[PDB]
Parts: sequence; structure tokens; C-alpha cells
Amino acid sequence: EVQLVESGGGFVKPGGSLRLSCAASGFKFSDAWMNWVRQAPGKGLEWVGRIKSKADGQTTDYAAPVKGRFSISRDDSKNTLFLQIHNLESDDTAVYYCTTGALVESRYFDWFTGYYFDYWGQGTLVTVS
Amino acid sequence: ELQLVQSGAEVKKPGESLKISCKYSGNISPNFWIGWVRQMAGKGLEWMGIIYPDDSDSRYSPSFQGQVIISADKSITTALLHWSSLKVSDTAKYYCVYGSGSPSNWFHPWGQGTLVTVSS
Amino acid sequence: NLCPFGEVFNATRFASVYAWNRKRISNCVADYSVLYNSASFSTFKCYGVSPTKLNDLCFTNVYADSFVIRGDEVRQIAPGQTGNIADYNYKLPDDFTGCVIAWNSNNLDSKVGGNYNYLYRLFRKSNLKPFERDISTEIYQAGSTPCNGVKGFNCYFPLQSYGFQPTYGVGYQPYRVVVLSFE
Amino acid sequence: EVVMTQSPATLSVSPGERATLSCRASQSVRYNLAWYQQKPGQAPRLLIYDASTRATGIPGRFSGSGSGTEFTLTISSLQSEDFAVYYCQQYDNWPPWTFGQGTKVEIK
Amino acid sequence: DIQMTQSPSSLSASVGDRVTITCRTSQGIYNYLAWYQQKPGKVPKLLIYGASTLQSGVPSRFSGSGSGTDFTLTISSLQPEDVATYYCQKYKSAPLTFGGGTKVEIKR
Repeated sequence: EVQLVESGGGFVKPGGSLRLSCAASGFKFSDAWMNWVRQAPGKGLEWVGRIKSKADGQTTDYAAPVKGRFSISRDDSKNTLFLQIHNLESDDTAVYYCTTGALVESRYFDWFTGYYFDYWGQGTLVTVS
Repeated sequence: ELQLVQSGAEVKKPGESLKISCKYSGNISPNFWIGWVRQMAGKGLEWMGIIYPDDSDSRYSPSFQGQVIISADKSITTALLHWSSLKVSDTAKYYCVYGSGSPSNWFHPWGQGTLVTVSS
Repeated sequence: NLCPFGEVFNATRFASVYAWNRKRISNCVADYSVLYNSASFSTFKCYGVSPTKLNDLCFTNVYADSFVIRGDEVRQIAPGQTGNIADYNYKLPDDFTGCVIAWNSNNLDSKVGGNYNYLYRLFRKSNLKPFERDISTEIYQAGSTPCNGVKGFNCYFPLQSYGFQPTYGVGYQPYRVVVLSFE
Repeated sequence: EVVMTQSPATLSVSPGERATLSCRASQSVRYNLAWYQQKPGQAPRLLIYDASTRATGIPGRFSGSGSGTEFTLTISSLQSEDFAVYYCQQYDNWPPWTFGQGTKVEIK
Repeated sequence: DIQMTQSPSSLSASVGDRVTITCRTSQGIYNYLAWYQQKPGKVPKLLIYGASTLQSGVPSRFSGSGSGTDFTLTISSLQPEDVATYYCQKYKSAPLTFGGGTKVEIKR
């Protein structure tokens, strides 16, 4: 049912930066953990980062070949996620997704922890020319 | 919460470091933030950031490159604004605004008449 | 030779709900109409004692406990109620005899752009006991598989921040609480 | 960030006659706002806040209006000391606290 | 940095037959792992989690079996509408690294 949509892809040129977005629809998005996954053309998937819920730190966990770049930030009050591609070299030409995962509750409170990915967006395609 | 006074600045050379000095008067509230606002030549006002003098936090709006807001003292009860080597763009006039808790009567003492910083 | 009540109520900064402070008062003169006849206290209700009758009652010891909790959560401060505070943070035995005070302290604790200095527990294996508190921050266990100090799956850090903000709704606005227990 | 658009850019009015002001927001600022006044050559002065309640020591001719994403300021008696530039400012959704643009009220 | 392999890559048998897929691991993970299915030119879809739990609303011909250090996912009988690439994901903690990926073709 619940859906996520992303936008911001373009036919950009290397040696710069780009900003990608993802807007939630029906979560309790204020407190959930969200992820980005980038599918290169004709290759397997690859996780690229997670951002916490800002009620539990608002921390970012990037990947091993990514740590230097690909900043992630969250904008509440409008249910929007933000991926900041700090620098494009050649291989950022791929598709990007914004996904979330498991729902966990103890007695009172529940939230999408985002560990195995259930809901995916349509996926925007980024290019480097 | 009473009158604030600022130190009338003048021209500088291409970028160096400056210090802009607001003041206090007294009868201050427990929550005590003081902010800094700037006005281009004949344009609208743009916010910079605020500082809580006790247990300074200095939260910045996302323009913090030449924006180091530190009270740095209660000795003379000031809220200095500091930067180093800013060159041509920030020729403006900077106001210091008072505030408190209980979000009424924040923006009442809104500086007095303020600092025409000349860069070039 | 009056009691130091003032420094408890006019204190500078309060502790967190999961790490509440405790103070002992004994061999002192305690007056309450000064506390009772105050318009500051938005909420003030007692148990087992008439609020006007305090001056006629002597006790061996008086214990004062204080913390800071969310606004629409004071109802959990009552003997025999449920909720996060009443389960994992602060418990009140049903044989309670003392007064409970709470007033809005928005202009003292909340700060612009969030205030991340106040916490509260969210996970604990078993409920608390009356007048009992814990401080340990061991990673919670939610399944049969032990993880041994890694915050992966089914292993959650059991502390979250309130994040107060002076423009929130009155339901979420902070509240200071002082709890009195008697002999 | 929310853009605090203000219309009209200028508002040419006659003395005495009532004059109105309008400020626009991108999304919910439901009850946090303010209205300044900056006579040229000096610092802006707060007029109202909370979108309805007037400040202290101000004439009773000013009155707040609106809520949500639409607001309005109304002046009932244009004297010789009311033609200035008026800014609207939110004070929620902290990181970008933003102002408006201004309406140079003039005469004819 | 727990390396995983999803082997082999070229798998194909006549419809109705049985297939083996093996997500080996370099370090032990108790049962924490999932499986994703992705047909050409579309978003991946979930099948399993906990290494054996079928998704509510997926065909029940997939058999999450193993646990410990080596896992297996096997299709009980083959059909020509279930040709895709399958992805095994480590799931204990960060950095949630996916698997290599295995495509399934069909026989002559």
C-alpha cells in the first residue's frame, strides 16, 4: 500500500554535485530508519547508506567505498529524505532507490527499523557524461 | 533585556578577521538566546544563527562558513560575532536581536542602530 | 530553621526521568501553605493526607524526588497506572502517602532547534519495584540469540531523547515534577 | 526552507484611508508569525506576533489576521508616521528562519 | 567485512524440476538473512526473511532451509514465469551488504 517516490535525476556532466530526494507517503515518517540502494547498469544491488530517526541520534552509516562522499540528510515537517552526491566521477551513473523495512514493537511503540527492505520507490536514473 | 549597544565599524581591506560586539544591560531571563541578522544594501533581512550565552550552543543556519557566533565571555556581557578573511560579498549592516523563553517578547530589543561593515 | 524546600523547587536544572534525584529531609521545620497557596503549581494533588492538614502531621523522614517528563504524561504519575514511565522509569506503590507537584517549565528547559539533554528508558526485561531506579545502559535483548554488545538486529539501545522545543504543542511541552513521600 | 512570499510589492495608498497587507507561506506555519516595520535609516520594530496579538506600546490601529498559510495585516488610520517597509517572519521550523520581502507604503 | 558468495550463477532446468541456490558466508550469522527477487527491468521484490519465513502473499514453492554459516534457498518445482535474479542479503548488522546475484534461465 504505502509508497515512496524519488526525483532529481538528470543528464548531468561529471566534476560536480547532485541532490536527490525521496518523499514518504503513509509512514509515521518522523520516526523511522530509511536507506538508499544504488543499482548500477547490469550489476547487482549495493547498499549505500542509512539515516536514523533523529529521536535516537540521527546518525549516518555509509558504505566502505562511499565514506568520503554521498552525504545523507533528513527533512521532517514535510516527509522528505535527501541524498547529497558530493562528487560525481564516472560510476555514479546508476539507479537509486529509497527503501524501508521491518516493523518492530515491544509493548507500546513501533517503528520501521529498516533492515530487510520491503517497500521500494520507482527508482530514478542518474547519468554521467 | 534592556538597551544593546554596538561598536561603529568602518572600512577594511580585502578579507581579514573582524569582531562585532553587541552588549547587554541586565534583568536577563534564564533562557537567554541572542541572534544576529543582516541586511544587504536595500534588500530584505537574512538570519544567521543564535547563541545561548549560558552553556553556549551557537546553532547556525546553513550559511556557516564565515559565521562563528561566540559570546566568549560574561565579563563585559557581550555576544561577539567573529569571522576570518571574508572579502567582498558581506558588505552589509548587522543587527543583534534579544530573546527569551515563553515565545512572546523575543524580538523586542532589536539592536539599536548598527554596524555598516565595509569590506572593499 | 526552615526546610530547604526552596532549593528543590527553585533549583537550576533537573535530572532525567530515568535518573531521578533523591533527597532526604529530617530534623527540620517544614511549612506547606507557602507551597500549597501558590498559583505557580498547575497541578498539585496529594494522597492519604489532607493538603491543609500537613502542619499537624509530623514524620521521621521526608523524601523528595524530581525529574522532567513530557506534558501529556503526568497522568502516569499516580499509584496504580501504566505507561512507559510507570513501567520502566518510575513506580509508585499503591500504599502511597504524599503529595505530587507538576508545573509547566517551557521557559526553562526547551531550547530553539531541539533540546537533546533529557532521556527516558524504552526497553527493560521486567517492570520496576516501588521507589527503585536503574542507570545501566546495556544493549537490550529481544530474542533468543545473544549479540554481545552490537546494535544490530534484535539488539537496541534502550535510551531515547525527548528533544524539547519551545514551539511544540502544549501536550508535548516539558513539565517538572516533584514527588513527596512520607513516614 | 519555506519561502515567505509577500504581495503586493508596493501599496500606493492615500492618507487616512484603511490599507491592507498580505503575506504568503509555502506550508504550515499555523500560528507563528510576526510583522515588522522599518522606517528608512533605523532598525525594524516588531508590531504584532502570534499572528493576532499586538505588542506593547503600539497604536491600536494595527490588527493581525489570518492563520495557516494565509495572513493579513490591516492599518485603519494612515497618519504621517506609518509609511514604511513591512516584513513578515515565521519563527517555527528553525534552521532557515526566514523573512518576507517588504511593501513600501507611500502617498499620493 | 563478512564476504558472502551466491553460487552458482548459471542455473536452468526444464519446468517442474528442482533447483539449488546457496548463499555461503565467511562468518556465522544465526538465521539473519533474506532473499530478494528481481525480474528484468523492475524493482526487486522480497521473498523470505529469517532465512525461512515466507512472505505473506508469495507462492509457496520456495524453501528457505539452512542456517548457521551456509544457507540454501531451493525452488521445489520450476516454472517459466519465475525467471529472474535472486539476491541474498546479510542481515545481522551494518553494512547490510547484498550478495553477488544469480540468474536463472530455462532449458532447451
